[PDB]
Amino acid sequence: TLATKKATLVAALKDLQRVTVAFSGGIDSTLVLKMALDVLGRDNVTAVVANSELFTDEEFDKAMSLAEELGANVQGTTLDYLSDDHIKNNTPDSWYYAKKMFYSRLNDIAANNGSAAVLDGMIARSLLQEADFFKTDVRALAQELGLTNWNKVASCSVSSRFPYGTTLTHDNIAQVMAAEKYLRSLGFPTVRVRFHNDIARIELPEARIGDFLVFNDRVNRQLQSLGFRYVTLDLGGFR
Amino acid sequence: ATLATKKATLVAALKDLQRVTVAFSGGIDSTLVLKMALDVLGRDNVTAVVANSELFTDEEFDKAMSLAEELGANVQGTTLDYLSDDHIKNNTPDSWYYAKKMFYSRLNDIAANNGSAAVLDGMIKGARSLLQEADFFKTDVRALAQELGLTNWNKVASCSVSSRFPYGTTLTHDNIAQVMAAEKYLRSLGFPTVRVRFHNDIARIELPEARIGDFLVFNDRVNRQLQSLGFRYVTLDLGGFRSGRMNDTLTKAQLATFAASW
Amino acid sequence: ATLATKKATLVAALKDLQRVTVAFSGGIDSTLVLKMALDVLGRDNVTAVVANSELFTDEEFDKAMSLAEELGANVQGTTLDYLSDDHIKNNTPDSWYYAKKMFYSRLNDIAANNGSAAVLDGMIKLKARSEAGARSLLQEADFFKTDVRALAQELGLTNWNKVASCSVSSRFPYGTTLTHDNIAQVMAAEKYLRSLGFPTVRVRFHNDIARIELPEARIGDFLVFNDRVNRQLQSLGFRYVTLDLGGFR
Amino acid sequence: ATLATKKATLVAALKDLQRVTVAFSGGIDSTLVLKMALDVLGRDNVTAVVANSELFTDEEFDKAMSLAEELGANVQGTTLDYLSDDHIKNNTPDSWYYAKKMFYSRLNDIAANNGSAAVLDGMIARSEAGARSLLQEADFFKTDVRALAQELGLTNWNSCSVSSRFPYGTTLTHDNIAQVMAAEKYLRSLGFPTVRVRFHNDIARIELPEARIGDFLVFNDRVNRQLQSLGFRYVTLDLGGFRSGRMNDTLTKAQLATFA
Amino acid sequence: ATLATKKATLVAALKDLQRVTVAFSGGIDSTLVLKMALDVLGRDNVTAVVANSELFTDEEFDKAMSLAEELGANVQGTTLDYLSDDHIKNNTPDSWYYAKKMFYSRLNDIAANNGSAAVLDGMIKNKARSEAGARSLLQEADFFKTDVRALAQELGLTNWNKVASCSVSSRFPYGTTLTHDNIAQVMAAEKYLRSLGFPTVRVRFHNDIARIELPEARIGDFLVFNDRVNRQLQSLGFRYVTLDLGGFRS
Amino acid sequence: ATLATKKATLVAALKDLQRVTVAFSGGIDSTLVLKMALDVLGRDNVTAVVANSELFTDEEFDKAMSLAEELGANVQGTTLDYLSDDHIKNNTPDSWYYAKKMFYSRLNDIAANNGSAAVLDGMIKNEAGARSLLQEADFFKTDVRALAQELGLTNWNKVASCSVSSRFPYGTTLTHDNIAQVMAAEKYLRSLGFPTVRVRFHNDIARIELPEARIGDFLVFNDRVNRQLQSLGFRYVTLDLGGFR
Ligand SMILES: [Ca+2]
Ligand SMILES: [Ca+2]
Repeated sequence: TLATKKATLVAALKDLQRVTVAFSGGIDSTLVLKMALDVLGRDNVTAVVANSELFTDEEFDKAMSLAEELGANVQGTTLDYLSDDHIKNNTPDSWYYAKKMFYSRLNDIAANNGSAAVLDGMIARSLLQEADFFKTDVRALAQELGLTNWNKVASCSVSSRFPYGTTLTHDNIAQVMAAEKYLRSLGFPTVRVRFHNDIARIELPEARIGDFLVFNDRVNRQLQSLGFRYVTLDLGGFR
Repeated sequence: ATLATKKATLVAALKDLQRVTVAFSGGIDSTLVLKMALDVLGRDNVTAVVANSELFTDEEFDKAMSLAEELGANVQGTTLDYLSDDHIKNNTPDSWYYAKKMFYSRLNDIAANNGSAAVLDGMIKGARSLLQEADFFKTDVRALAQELGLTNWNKVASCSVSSRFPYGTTLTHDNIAQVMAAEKYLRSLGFPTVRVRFHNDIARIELPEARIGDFLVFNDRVNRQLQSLGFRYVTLDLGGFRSGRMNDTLTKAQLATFAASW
Repeated sequence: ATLATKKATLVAALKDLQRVTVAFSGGIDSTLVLKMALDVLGRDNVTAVVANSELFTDEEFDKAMSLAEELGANVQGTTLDYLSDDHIKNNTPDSWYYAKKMFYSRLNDIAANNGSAAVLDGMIKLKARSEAGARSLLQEADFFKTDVRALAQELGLTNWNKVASCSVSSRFPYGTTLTHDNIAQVMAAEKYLRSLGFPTVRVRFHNDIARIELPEARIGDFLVFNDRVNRQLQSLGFRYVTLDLGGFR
Repeated sequence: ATLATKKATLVAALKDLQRVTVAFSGGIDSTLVLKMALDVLGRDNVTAVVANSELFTDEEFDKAMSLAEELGANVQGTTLDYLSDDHIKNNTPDSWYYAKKMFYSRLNDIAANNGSAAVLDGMIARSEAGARSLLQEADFFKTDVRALAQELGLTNWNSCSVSSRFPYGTTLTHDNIAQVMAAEKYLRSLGFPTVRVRFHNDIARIELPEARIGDFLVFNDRVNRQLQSLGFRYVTLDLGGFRSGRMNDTLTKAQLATFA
Repeated sequence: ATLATKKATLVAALKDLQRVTVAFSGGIDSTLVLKMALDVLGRDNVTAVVANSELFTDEEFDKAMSLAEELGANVQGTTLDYLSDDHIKNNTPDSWYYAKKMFYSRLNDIAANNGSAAVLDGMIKNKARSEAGARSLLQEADFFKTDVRALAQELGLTNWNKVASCSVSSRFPYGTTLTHDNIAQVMAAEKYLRSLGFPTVRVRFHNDIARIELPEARIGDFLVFNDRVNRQLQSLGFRYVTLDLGGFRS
Repeated sequence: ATLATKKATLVAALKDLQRVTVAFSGGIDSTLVLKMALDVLGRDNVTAVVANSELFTDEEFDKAMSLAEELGANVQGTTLDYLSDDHIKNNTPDSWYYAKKMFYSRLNDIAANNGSAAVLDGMIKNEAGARSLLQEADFFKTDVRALAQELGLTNWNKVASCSVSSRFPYGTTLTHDNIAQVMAAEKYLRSLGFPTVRVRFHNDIARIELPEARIGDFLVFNDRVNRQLQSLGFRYVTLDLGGFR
């Protein structure tokens, strides 16, 4: 039951005393941040949201305000992922070196915040994963605390828009990021603009491709103005 | 007249019964009864029962079993053999009744062996329907579902596989498996509300009309997939799921004399 | 032989017959025979015949009648009652043979009563044709479909019925009994669909289920018509109106 | 009776008139009477007249001229100012009548000044003007015109008044006529040959064959911006389509017919 | 500075007023004010007022009445005759002002007759209100949308009208005269389309033309309803039923 | 001026040439020149030539051969090796020049060895070793259709596919393999009902150009086209949002 699960989670959390919470802006890291605040108090919980070139400014700006709106002291930290050569040249193991850079910045922040642990929201300690929470359990408990505001747009690293071996630059990341922002504002929350130098290859859930037709010409000109020469739609669909 | 009066009537009605057995579908109506019963009478006096049968999906049973747990109820699986009744097995027009009689005769049997005063279901506006007695409508159950912080119900109604077969067709493990595999395939493409109606060698797919435009990109995959499941012709009902529910005033009434012609 | 040799052969055989009855479908082959008969024997010695029946559309009949008249032929409609032969009514694989025997026996009566020497059809390079003595002069002169296209260009023929009408029999499974009502039901449904902008269409009969076949490349266009087609075909007697996901054939 | 007799009536009627002026649309019926007039009387006794106006496209005018020139007739272009009749300018329901009267009045003036005995049109207001529709006097039907057009080797022939794009009572101007014409031309160039851009002052109501509306979606934004730069504030698409009512079932065809 | 200080200011403002009339929309802002007013002054000192009028739908009214009752307030409906003011009836660009002016004069009349010290609305930190002297305690306490969210969560408030209503006046061109019949015609048309699955929609009135605004991403989905929509809006009184190629908020 | 005078001009020019070799594509323009050549000079003074090459489809070639024989001409196939010129093989913006040179240099030699006075092609109004009689007579696309209808010509190739070279970027080297890959992809797309199509080659990406008014119809074929062009060797199969050209 959920009452049994939350007792386990608070009990496990009650041991830690001082915590630093890696705050995504999603609901699971939202559950940990506000339940940690509930048991240890505002002054013993630090919410950290990472700002970097590989994720959107919107996801960062929404999560920063979402942590205060939960009542936490919140700290922005900026990671320079592109300064790791594995990330900069988009090797297939590059997810490893990026997560190595991220967890050491938060562990380094936890050392100077006098914290006993770094906490994350996976379904570093994932206490939500330890209490056997499902997406259903996190939904009942987050409403149960009156929580209504999370970033339900799950974002991935922009690295996945680039082929292995391609060098990421500030300019081509921005170009890909601006194209996906425009596509999202037309009503397509799940979208990918895959980068192939002068070709943009747009991935959409197949069930949306019919709805998309009315935007064909506007998307063509918009992504061309962002620097692509050819703007195309993958017939295979999203992933 | 107020939501509070309807809820107070329900708490009062529940308190008198003391020990209850809850027929738990997993939909919004029976979750309200299950979470209300636990709150006013406590975990030791409420048994949630979820039916498992050949006429329903494993996902429906498993999704409902896990909600009796997350709401905190003591929950019991009970399996019904609907296919052993000839009315159901040969899908006569009265089979809904014999299905509900066999269902309700098992929960009472369960109510005897746990000492409950009544079996409760979630029917709205020895089986009691407290929401019906408290004058809850579909709007009231939604409001009270928020007042209790309830977020998890089965959002699309799950219905007996019997409704996919014409009256007189005998249900078999093979043709039920065929219908269920076809709907599961369709749902995995992004169509949570779907029906694959069985007409021997013809499959007649019902989709909400607002989704049919999106479906075109899947025509060929759905055709070949349902053909390998045993249908020879895979077709799309032009009337859609729930024909007439969205029409204009002249033609929803002409489709209803059509649907009533049979 | 050359096309000129083939045309002279065809001119001679007609010039020999002096008076003819032409079975006129409207396709290119029967259009060629009809205009060669007129060119060689003149309007007064040629009678064009178009068969009218329950198994073909009124529309195809009117198009053949009017194409025969605009070619300059005297044209005559004749109505055949195909459902009175049980081989056709019971929709067996040999029903086309009994239909064409019924057709050629009506044409011979028309040639007898107008004094023509032969019935002509448009077959190019079939058992009921011979048993009734009709002649296929394009086939005797060794015309192939390219010879027909070639001679039709040289005579300036540009307008024939391109889409070949097929009998409504193909909308019913083999053995299913054809009745006036189930034929009318399918034909009204296909006529309604064609009037919406879908010239090539099949409404397959499955008793209470209608299964619509459309070219896949047109199904996107069809969406705006779902509700009208559903209710229209229901008022024609179908209980369920469906669209084949496989498409045309 | 027979096509040969119908042609005899028409050849006899033409030989009686001796010299004629022919109203030439460019369509098949006026091409037939123009070509029979040439065969029975020759170029010096036949004047083909092609009407130019604000209510038809310049392209239709130029194509009609070339078909009359291609048939071998002496062709005269006369341009009419239809908007100078107030019935036409303000689009009353009888405006078709005053348009045909002004047309037949210029044709009679042309025929009077070139010595023709009659004005001929291709019909299958005239009788106030004295105009003779010889195909109609010979009882020609659409099949007889097509049978005879082939017998004489006619293969090349070609429209509604722009008045039909405007509501009754709406005043036609040079500018709003041009606006409707350019809008329909732009749409035809996107691949939609059958189209109407109905004028409702600041609203454009586009009629399309319903079977094309799915194909049209990829053009929504371009059509909106193109027709706005042509002077409309709102660019809209009629959900009934082109010719509202003709593709529905017997029940909703008698629902949309009652609604008019 | 912090939400706690912002909440303290609002508690203070309410304790000074002692008795209030709350203009209740059903939205998150007016739900916060209604719940803090009930918490600080008690049920008998708070009147929730829900306005019913021709320019908003019966559902928006019935939902707002019912949302105020589930919060635990005494709520009274008051009906306004907006078409009475000629600025509203002939839909001038100033018509928003005369309607909000007529609304605030009804609220003061209710507050005067129940002994309330102020009429409260739900205005936050980002015209005719201050003329009648209504108070916007959320704006005075420096609440932003994030602060309204934080306090709504901490108070267990989860049930509001997440999408707010606009006056049906926006379906009419400036200068067009609103009547009882063409307002109803617009509202039944929009209700019918929403019942097809198009929750965000506008039927703009152009005498005999209906101009439907839809989010462009839904127009592909809409095609299957064309004839049904066309005939239904014709039975509601429009002669031509059209779809704006520009989309929603054209 | 009129179509009658434009046709008389063409009749006289043909009578002056007396014997001609006609470059026959199978389209409407070269179909008009071919029948008018046959009509004025007869089968024995007219040689129809259909070029067969790697840059045009075998389908267009088979139709042309059989269409000219059906028009009543003696027809000759001649095979060109466009890829043997390095300008064409490496797809420079110049390759049209060397392709048009190789084509007319082959056709003049056919005319030399059968003693005809000119090579005729189908260029209209709106390569100097060739006579474009339709262009000299002031034929427009409208004149060609009017004159083609007047003579009962009905059967030509309605869609002029052009050189497959344009499916490759400037600088890309054409191979037998990548040409066959593009040709097979366009053949498949044409067989689904899209006679006007381009599969632009971008190595591992296929970029399909379709007339925009057809893209709605295409949705039902996405997955089949994706898998079929992948089996032909493309890794990503895409649709240009710009449409055809
Ligand atoms: Ca189409
Ligand atoms: Ca959709």
